[PDB]
Amino acid sequence: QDAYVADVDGILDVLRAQVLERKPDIFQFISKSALSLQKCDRINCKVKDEQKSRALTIIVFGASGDLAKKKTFPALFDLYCGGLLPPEVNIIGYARTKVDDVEKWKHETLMKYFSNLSERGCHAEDFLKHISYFCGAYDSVDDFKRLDAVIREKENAFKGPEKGGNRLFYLALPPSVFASVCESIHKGAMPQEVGGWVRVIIEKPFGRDTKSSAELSQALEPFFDESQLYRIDHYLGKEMVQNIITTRFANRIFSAVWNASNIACVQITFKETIGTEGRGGYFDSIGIIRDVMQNHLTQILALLAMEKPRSLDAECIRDEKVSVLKCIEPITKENCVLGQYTASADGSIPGYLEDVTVPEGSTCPTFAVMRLNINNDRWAGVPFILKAGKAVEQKYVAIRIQFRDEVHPYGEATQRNELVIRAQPSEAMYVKITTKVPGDLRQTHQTELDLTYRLPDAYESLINDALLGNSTNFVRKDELDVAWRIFTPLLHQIDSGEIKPIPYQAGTRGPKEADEFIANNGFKHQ
Amino acid sequence: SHADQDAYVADVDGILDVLRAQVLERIFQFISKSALSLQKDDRINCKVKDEQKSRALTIIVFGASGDLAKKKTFPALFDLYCGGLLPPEVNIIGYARTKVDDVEKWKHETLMKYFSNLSERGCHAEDFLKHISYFCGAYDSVDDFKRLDAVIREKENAFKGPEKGGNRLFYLALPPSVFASVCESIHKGAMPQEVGGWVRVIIEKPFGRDTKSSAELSQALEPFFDESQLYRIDHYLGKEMVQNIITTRFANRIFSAVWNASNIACVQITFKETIGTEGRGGYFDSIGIIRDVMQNHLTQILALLAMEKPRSLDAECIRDEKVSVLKCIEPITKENCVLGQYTASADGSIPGYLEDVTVPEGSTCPTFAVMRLNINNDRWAGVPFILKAGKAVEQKYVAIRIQFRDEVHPYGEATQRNELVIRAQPSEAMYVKITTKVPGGDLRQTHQTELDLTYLPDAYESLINDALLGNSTNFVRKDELDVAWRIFTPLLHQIDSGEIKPIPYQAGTRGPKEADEFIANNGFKHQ
Amino acid sequence: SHADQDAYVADVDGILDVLRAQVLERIFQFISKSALSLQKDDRINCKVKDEQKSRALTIIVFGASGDLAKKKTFPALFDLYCGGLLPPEVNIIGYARTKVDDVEKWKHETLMKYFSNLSERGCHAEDFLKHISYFCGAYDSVDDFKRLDAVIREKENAFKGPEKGGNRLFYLALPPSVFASVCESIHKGAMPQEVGGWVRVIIEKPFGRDTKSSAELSQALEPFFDESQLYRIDHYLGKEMVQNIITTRFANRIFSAVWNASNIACVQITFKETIGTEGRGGYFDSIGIIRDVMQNHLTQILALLAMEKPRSLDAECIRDEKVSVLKCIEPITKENCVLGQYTASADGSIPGYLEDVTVPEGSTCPTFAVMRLNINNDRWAGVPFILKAGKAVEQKYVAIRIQFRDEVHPYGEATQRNELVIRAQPSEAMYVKITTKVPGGDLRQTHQTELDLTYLPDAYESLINDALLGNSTNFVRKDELDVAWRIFTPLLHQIDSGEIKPIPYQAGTRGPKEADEFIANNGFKHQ
Repeated sequence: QDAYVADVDGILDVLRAQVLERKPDIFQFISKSALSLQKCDRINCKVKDEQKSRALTIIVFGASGDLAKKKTFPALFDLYCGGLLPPEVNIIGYARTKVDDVEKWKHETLMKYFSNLSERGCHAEDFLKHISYFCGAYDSVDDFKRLDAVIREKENAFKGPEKGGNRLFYLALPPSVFASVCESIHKGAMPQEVGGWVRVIIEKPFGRDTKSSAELSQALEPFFDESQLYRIDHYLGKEMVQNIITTRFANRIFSAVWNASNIACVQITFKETIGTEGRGGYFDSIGIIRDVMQNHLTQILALLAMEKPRSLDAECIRDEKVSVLKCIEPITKENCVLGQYTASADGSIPGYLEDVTVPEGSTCPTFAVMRLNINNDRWAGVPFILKAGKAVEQKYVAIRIQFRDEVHPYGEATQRNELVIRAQPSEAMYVKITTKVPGDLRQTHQTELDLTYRLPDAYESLINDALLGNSTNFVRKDELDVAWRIFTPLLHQIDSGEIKPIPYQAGTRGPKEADEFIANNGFKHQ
Repeated sequence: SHADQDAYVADVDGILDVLRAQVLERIFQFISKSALSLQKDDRINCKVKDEQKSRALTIIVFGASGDLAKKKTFPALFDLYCGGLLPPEVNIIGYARTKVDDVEKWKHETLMKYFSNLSERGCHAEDFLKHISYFCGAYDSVDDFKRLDAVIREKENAFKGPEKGGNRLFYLALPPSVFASVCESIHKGAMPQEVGGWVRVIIEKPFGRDTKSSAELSQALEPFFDESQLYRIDHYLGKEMVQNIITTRFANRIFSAVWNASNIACVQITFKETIGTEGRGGYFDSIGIIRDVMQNHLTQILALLAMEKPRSLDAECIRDEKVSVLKCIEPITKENCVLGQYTASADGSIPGYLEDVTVPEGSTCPTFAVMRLNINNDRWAGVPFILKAGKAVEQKYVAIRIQFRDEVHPYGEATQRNELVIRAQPSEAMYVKITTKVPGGDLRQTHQTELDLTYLPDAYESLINDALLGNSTNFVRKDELDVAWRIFTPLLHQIDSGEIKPIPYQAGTRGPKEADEFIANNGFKHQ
Repeated sequence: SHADQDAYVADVDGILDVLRAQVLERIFQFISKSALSLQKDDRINCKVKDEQKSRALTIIVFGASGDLAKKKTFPALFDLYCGGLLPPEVNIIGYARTKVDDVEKWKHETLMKYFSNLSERGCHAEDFLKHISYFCGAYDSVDDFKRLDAVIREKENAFKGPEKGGNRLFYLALPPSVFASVCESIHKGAMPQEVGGWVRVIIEKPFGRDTKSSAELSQALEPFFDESQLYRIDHYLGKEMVQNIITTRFANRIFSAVWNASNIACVQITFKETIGTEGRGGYFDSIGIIRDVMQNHLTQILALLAMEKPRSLDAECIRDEKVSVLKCIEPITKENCVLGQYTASADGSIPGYLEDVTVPEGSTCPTFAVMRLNINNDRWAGVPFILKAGKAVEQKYVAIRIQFRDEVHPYGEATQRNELVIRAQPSEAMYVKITTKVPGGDLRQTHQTELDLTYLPDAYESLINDALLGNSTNFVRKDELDVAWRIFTPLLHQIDSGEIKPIPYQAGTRGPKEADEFIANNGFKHQ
């Protein structure tokens, strides 16, 4: 083995490069990079006794679609491998296209997208056995009755104590067919009277403005109520929400500074390096604000800014999400800077307008910075900045709370404290403070305190949440309405051409004007 | 309301800053005019400073043959040398009454025995002695100090550097009874040359034993040396702890905003030793635990911890703040004080306090004290402050512990009181206890976690260093000292008048069970 | 401080060495455990290698009838043969589209005309042709490459040596537009046999003309060949100069310690030719002097000269270092660039650049460029780096010149700036200029002396050799190439957008007077 002399040398070569980049004050850095450089098992079932007590069926509508096959089904697979699905779980992919060989479909359409991880891949065949294919319409009651019978079949065979069955319907569909699917389920394939709940996950967009969103909510409410309805936002992780709620509400120190008299500004940032990737045509209808800001970032804001919930029960948290959103003034055009990406320097990302499926003269924003004003006692005069961008300089999602400076007495020997909650590209939560350096008090150091102590990922966390019936991280009907009332005037102004996106090059941070806007609305760089 | 007090201070400071920004471009009457108008809208690496190596320096250790000087002061100067913080042309003169013949054998047999043997310093011992002279004199003869003056000028004019004259630190490693005469002596004829040089005088505890005694000494010294020159030293107050107290709080909005009645449930400052007093009733019995470390050591720590915000980090600004907060403290009452005196350890290895030839039989002198102070101001009213000191207890510990109020809602028993600890002994440590989420998934599944806020000459050494650098922060000012004595003297009288009595406790225990009951009855909740 | 950076690297490297010394006696987790614990303390003489003559080798020169291949590549392989650095069983196949009948007349009339006539090689010409075959094919038909594959295996299985299979160097002497298809073709069915053999592919400039164009090619080739296999060749970078740059510095404390901001006043890399472009506006006018030799040739020289210390002489370690330093370079600005275009010589023998049928009338294309780069890192911040390239100038020269800061004190005008020169053209030379005493007797009587640090296939030939030996050092890696393009592309855009303009200079002069003013205004002092 003269290839043992080699591989360890490469290991060392990597450690070397890590330390010379970071430049620690070195033994301990090597120690904690060696362990980050490492970082046929039976599935132990981690499911509650209520979950194993009744049959479960999960029906994914749109099963051969890109969302369902690249995201939903792999997610369910991960949950299965993690023991978070009951042992006798039934999953049915429902789609409109006839399939000769369902077993081929399973291998070719689903297994292809399963995590090729060693400790996952060897469960794939066992997982496929829990999956059926079902071919039907999304609007024909008789097809749902035929579905109902296929399910009752599996339910009534359940090797377990309670009768009937729980049914989770995942609508991996365009919003245009939701009303008809829901009506079809109502009439055709609700759970057996003998026992079981019905839950329905629906995907964005939830309309594109107050009116359209309300119309869609009125179209669904006669069939499913807010205990049954689960408007999923894929990006909102369990781990970041615990960061937002526990760190603050369980602690006097953080509770006491979480307000107007101690906070200079709050910024919620969503950054990706990817562009639209050929699908510009679809995005051109939606734009960055509707895509992630009115939904994802606003739910983050809500959770960050809410008053204290009467309890940690899901609907109490949702009540407070609603109340704080109700205090937010509609965003004005003057508090909004738009961007539209041009080609990256290496051309790996063609310009947004180079996409043939984007119509000539498109003014669609791929980037947006804006300021929200929360008019209540806790937040009055505190700038909340939402920032979202495609084809910018890195992949990143974080909350940055910047606290007011203590001018006296440290002056320039201190700077504003920050609390950062990051979810991407990895989870971190930390406070920047100034501390002494180990004669003069004026000699100080900015330091970062880590507050953060294979778990499921954000999307998997939400599906698990829906299976356990925890509504916390899902936008409720009333919450949604209020969110649309924050953004809709701005969207009208943008659709009437009153704001124009500034071109930025893909791979850069975005328009210089967006950074100046942040610095003009209460943020200091230091 | 708590937020408005801090806001009022921050407004005033902001107004003064814009006056400052104007009145630094071309007089009292410009303040008033701008006021109306604002309304309308190995080898010693030398680390020493330039000024330090720019003029000559003589350190005179008076009483140089006494225990304090040879076992503490000179070894401490030795460490500053090794750590490269003495100027390279440093002159050091031990002054004392005994006449000596072989100066070099004195440096070796009286001084060197007590230097640091550690191998990182062993090398430097002989180097450091080249800087030391001996001088034989009394502490009252004007003659001797004129003789000293000539010897100093000899060494000063020999300095090979730009500025003339010489700076002089007079260190009185002496009994306080002689401070007044030595100081008058230095005034009459051993002050620095007219051409240039500061003078500074380090004096040693005790600084009296009550309000009256302490003020006599202050009146005695103040004709000769002012508060920019006098340095009343406390061996135990270290730089590292002082910075932890001031910086961590005042540089940071997060801590500053919670440093008050509205957020803090209770505060304890603790000084604990396993050692007793054996064979030192000679000093201790007259002094007691309260005068030994509580009136002087714990109270300066308190002052630094409780003070309002100083406008800058200038030393006298900080000291102004120490004085103002001390003035808000009610004189300690006998109703708020639990005393102890130690007896022999259960195991019978450590002898009791009274079991000592040098201790008056039947002595009532406390080796232990726990007390509650009330700070009557907007920031602190109602907040229990507990001072605790004890000899011959279970462990050697010195720490501040701040206990914050619970957020009962909505985590309940899934959370508990945040704390902040600043420890100096047995080692430096500063942390906050807070409650965090655990990954893997109910909101009420929580952990306690201690955040480490942490990012070298010892305490004593760094005080000598600050005095060389001309920094008064950690030294008790005349006014400050008076107020502290007024806080403690009435209780000390009630103690001498027998009105409260020490409870016995076996050496090696926590102390009197009543002390812990006292603490828990004064707002502290055990974690 | 400069000494501490180097010391930090040398410490880290020393720690990794003691880990290496341990972890070579019986796993990542042993690094962490050892980390905590370290803290607590005439005839062709065959010169070829054994591995080289141990398995079969086929060199396939694609585009074998093109000018590059017949006038350069094959004569270069011929010289390697004569110098005894081709394996003795070497198979060489020229591949091309024209069908040929008399293979032997092709070798003589298309190839041999251009071999070296020199009498030391004349003898070997016919010898070398026995190793050459012809193959007629296209660059996209999977068929032809399956046919080639069979022909190669024929020659490979016929090898009279120990190891089976055969190593294959594919040389694409082709226009870059066909690189992608030829590479896919080789992937689909002409890779080396499964049993054994490496594959390597030499590709020829241009490697795009900007960041975008270059990255397209990289993405195009990377599905089929990785960076251990691809060899982007630069005909002009010679072994002898590369070793002068790396060894002279990194093997020697004396040079290593002075290779930084604290010691170096300014650095110029110069590429100068007397020849012009006459009758080659066909390539040049689209390219310009900056893309021709500066983005590619001068910048690799810069990278090698400016890089931080690699942990070893392993090729990819050196390349890692080239990339890191290139990443520290600010994109060149139009404010830091002086351009020229040549006109007819004063004597009227050489015609101007625009005086050529193959050159767009009114062309603005630079034949000359001087520019300042800023390298923003601890080692180089503030140090002027000047790149200079020019066609039709006064002499044929290629050299690095490092100018060190004066020691003004105490020799004054009896000394001047030390320099280090590494010259490759018109001949190899490496020297330092320093100031020495003269014998016979004042200390200020001094001389300048040039110390000669000096102690064979040409540049191009030695690159083909390195590729046969599997050494990537002097070849631009994919990441490296991208960064270089990012340094030059924004300036190239400002040039194409007309924002700066070339100054005319008569062929045979130094170039534009403004260029020399520029240089002297960027830290260089004439000796």
